[PDB]
Amino acid sequence: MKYTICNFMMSVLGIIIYVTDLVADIVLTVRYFYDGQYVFGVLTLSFVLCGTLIVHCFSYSWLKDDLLHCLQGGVFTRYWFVLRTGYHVVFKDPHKEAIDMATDLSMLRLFETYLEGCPQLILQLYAFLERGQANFSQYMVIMVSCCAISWSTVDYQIALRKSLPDKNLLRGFWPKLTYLFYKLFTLLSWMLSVVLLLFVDVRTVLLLLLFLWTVGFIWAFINHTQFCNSLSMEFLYRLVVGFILVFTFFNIKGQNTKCPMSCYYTVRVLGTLGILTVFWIYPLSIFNSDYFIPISATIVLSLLFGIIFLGVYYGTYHCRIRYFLMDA
Amino acid sequence: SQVQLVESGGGSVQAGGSLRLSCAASGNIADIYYLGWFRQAPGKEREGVAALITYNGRTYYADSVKGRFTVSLDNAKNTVYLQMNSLKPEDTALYYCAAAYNGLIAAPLKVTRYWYWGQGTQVTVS
Ligand SMILES: CCCCCCCCCCCC(=O)OC[C@H](COP(=O)(O)OCC[N+](C)(C)C)OC(=O)CCCCCCCCCCC
Repeated sequence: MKYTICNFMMSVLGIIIYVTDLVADIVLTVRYFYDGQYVFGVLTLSFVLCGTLIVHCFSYSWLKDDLLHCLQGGVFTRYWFVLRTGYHVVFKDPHKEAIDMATDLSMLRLFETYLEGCPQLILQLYAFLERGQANFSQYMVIMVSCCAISWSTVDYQIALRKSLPDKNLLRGFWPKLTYLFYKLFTLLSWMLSVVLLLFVDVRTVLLLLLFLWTVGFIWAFINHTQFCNSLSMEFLYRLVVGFILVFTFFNIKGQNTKCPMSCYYTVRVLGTLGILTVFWIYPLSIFNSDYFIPISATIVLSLLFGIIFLGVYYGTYHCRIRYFLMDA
Repeated sequence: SQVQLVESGGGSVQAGGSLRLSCAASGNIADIYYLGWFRQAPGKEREGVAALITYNGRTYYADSVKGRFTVSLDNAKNTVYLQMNSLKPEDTALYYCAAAYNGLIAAPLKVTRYWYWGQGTQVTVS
């Protein structure tokens, strides 16, 4: 609550994660263009660029609401003030201002991570699984995005415990570990699931994205979510949160009764297992049996542990962030 | 790049004749699964002429040249040889030899399937 030194190290660790993630994408995008993979190149740059542009819209709106100029209040600008405030706390209500600026940053980097990392990890797993061995530069992007998702999920988890007192039971090292391994395991099962579908027909998978994007868009509209003061700006948040629910659940508005999450993951469990049965009962000549059965074990076992970690989460635990995504 | 490809045998052959092209892999190919050939001429994209598996030897072909070419691999020199018979003018193209590591996708004809390629040789048919 007092923005301890460990929290400052969380902020310091973030700036390396942010800069390395940005520079790796630029290096990877240049590598693709040098290697002739234009399609993989523009997509790699599009996800980081479109992810950054969306986050900048929230960042500029939040600064303007509480208040050239468009880029003067970007994500990088927020980092510099947070580092200054964190250093002042170490040298020494300043803590309340410091933690408030930190939680505002956690929201933005969660969107930045899940609007870029999730669409890119599918792309990189598509490129790594197709050519077999990949290269060193592709490994850095996969690892940093895996760290960016891992780091952002923990930092966002810490922000909830400190901002609103409702998450009082969340204190402890274990809950930030079970939830972290929750997100990796349930995503890795879904990341590999989409990639398998992404090999047979790319067009159909993107059509399924739109159907799952609209459902997420509709559900938040049904849930009457309100996060942004501006009417026009809020639909951007409604549209974005729908995209995130395509990959992982986030319990919009945090006022649900655990029913939508169960209905979401019931579709996930039968949907993921339903895909494999089609690929198992009906063999596919495209796929290779030698490498497929490692994947089939990987996708099921990760989902098997992913659900178990989710069950552990509820069996033990369950001013501005009260409207952001909460719960699991 | 510990592994490199050396290609030779390209040239100009009268239509209806025969031509043999050699492609040698320098380095290690212990885990190399696929390796085949492609042809490049202006005005169209790469297409898989033929391919084979280092382990088994199943010679996957293309419908355009099925039952016409003979591709084989000899493990003594780690070299792959492709033979052409009854050449036609449309066969004139830049022929690239490439190899691919093993992976989930089993399709030894996709251009993007293969990992590293070679310089290639020119083949002319009159
Ligand atoms: C936040 C989102 C997370 C995403 C980031 C992480 C990306 C991970 C890359 C996955 C690629 C992949 O699955 O590769 C497929 C491999 C290949 O199988 P192999 O037989 O070992 O091939 C090796 C054969 N050699 C020796 C000829 C090369 O399968 C694996 O063993 C990967 C499993 C890793 C996850 C472990 C958890 C579950 C254990 C189940 C194992 C049976």
